[PDB]
Amino acid sequence: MKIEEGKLVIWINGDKGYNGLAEVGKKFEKDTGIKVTVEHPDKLEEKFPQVAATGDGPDIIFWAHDRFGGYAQSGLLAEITPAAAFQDKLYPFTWDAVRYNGKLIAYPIAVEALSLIYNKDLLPNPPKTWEEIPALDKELKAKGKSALMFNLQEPYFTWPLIAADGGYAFKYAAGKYDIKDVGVDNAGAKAGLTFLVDLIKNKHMNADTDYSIAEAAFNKGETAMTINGPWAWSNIDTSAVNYGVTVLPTFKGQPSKPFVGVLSAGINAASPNKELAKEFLENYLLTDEGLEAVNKDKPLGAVALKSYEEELAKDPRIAATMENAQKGEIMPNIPQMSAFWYAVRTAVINAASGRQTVDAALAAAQTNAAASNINKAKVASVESDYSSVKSAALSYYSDTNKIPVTPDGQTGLSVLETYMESLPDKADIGGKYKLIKVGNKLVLQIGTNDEGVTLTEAQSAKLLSDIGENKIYTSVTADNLGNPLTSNTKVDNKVLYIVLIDNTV
Ligand SMILES: OC[C@H]1O[C@H](O[C@H]2[C@H](O)[C@@H](O)[C@@H](O[C@H]3[C@H](O)[C@@H](O)[C@@H](O[C@H]4[C@H](O)[C@@H](O)[C@@H](O)O[C@@H]4CO)O[C@@H]3CO)O[C@@H]2CO)[C@H](O)[C@@H](O)[C@@H]1O
Repeated sequence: MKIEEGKLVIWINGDKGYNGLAEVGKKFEKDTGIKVTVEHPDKLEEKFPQVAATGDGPDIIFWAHDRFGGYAQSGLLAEITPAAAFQDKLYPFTWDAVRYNGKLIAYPIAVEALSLIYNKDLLPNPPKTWEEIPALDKELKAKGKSALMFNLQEPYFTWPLIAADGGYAFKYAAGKYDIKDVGVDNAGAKAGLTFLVDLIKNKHMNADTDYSIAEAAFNKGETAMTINGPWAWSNIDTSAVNYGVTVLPTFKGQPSKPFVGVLSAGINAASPNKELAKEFLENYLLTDEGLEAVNKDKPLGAVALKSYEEELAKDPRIAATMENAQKGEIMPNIPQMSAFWYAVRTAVINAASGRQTVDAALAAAQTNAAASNINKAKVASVESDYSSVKSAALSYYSDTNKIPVTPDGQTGLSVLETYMESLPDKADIGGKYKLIKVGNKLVLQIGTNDEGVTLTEAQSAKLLSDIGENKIYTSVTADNLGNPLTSNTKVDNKVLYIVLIDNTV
């Protein structure tokens, strides 16, 4: 005989101190008999909302606090309600990061802020300004080195520059974020992104530079500077680089403003062991010993627990972290933050690769950042249309034994006129409706080559949840369905296909 439900499963990102965390888990097991399994899946922050209640979902999820309001709004998180004496153990600033609509929705663990990390031998006096970096690169490259490499792919890393001269996410005033006032396309954001795009165009960094490339370059002494958070310090310690951690460079005289993240731990609403999860987080992790185990594996940054932060505060890398944090902004935790990040990610990549101007990239990002809720309405509409057409097609085929197809040389859904209350023309996600045969399937084509659908990451996820798998495709042959839509995929002005009838014998 054996038991089940005698284990806590924890998810935490791959760049954090998960082995240190597993040590805390071992102590918890020793006291309670409850096994603790730490995992670090890829894309855990995207995975969690689509498997939270399945039993493949974790009991505890770790991420920066910016992700948790969306989780909370979807009802995925247990409310956390620590006693007053426990709340007193942690900085009030950090509790603010995990408060959403008046309720605490996670435990705060540590304050993270990006810093400028520099090779003290190569560069004793790091630049105080972004503007002097092109020339510094020139000089260093005369010596077989580069000035600066950092992850250009994630907007977390480029945002400090974009925000420096005035860029912002959602307008904030008196405790509230205005989800229809977005600042990614103002003069400041433009100037910031233009500067980065020019750094690339003037050969001061490659547009494909990512995390592992930047890390490798700095830790092997090939570049004089990188931009990274506290988790990164471990690997540089083991390297031969003598490094400093310092203020980010200014842009147009203004400090760089990184988005400040609080590593946080949420408890799954569906967990059968919510109180044991609270015990683990409050009385095992959030102790000097618990945080030290994690911190010695990968540094946490400035921790939320006062007693242990007071020990860490003497470290100049921690003072630098707090300096950059105070010059930046705390991330909003609101549900719309995901939309913002996805929008800005695409804008920087498209601007950097020359696909769009800075203006068009940011113009589109501004719209996208503010579109999460309307995008839900657009998906709901297409689902309505699809349902109607599917029902009508099946009723038609039931009556006639014939498959309803849009005739040659025409378009639209006129063949189903008789079977529908109203004739759909174009989808709310864009694209004209058409009925086509693909092999022995009836397929609803939405859009044409020149004029297709547009879907965000979130819309595609929603579309798939509701319509199901093996229905939605981004390509067809003339005999088969091709590339299926995945919860991942972005779609940008492309044709979409949804199966209406699987088989005509
Ligand atoms: O399809 C594109 C990519 O989509 C997925 O990444 C998304 C995330 O799901 C979003 O949540 C968001 O990510 C933010 C993140 O929420 C925010 O905390 C911050 O992340 C920091 C983190 O705080 C820090 O501790 C450390 O881990 O580094 C992170 C940054 O690397 O900033 C992120 C934004 O850069 O937006 C991204 C899309 O950019 C998916 O994970 C990707 O694999 C996928 O390519």
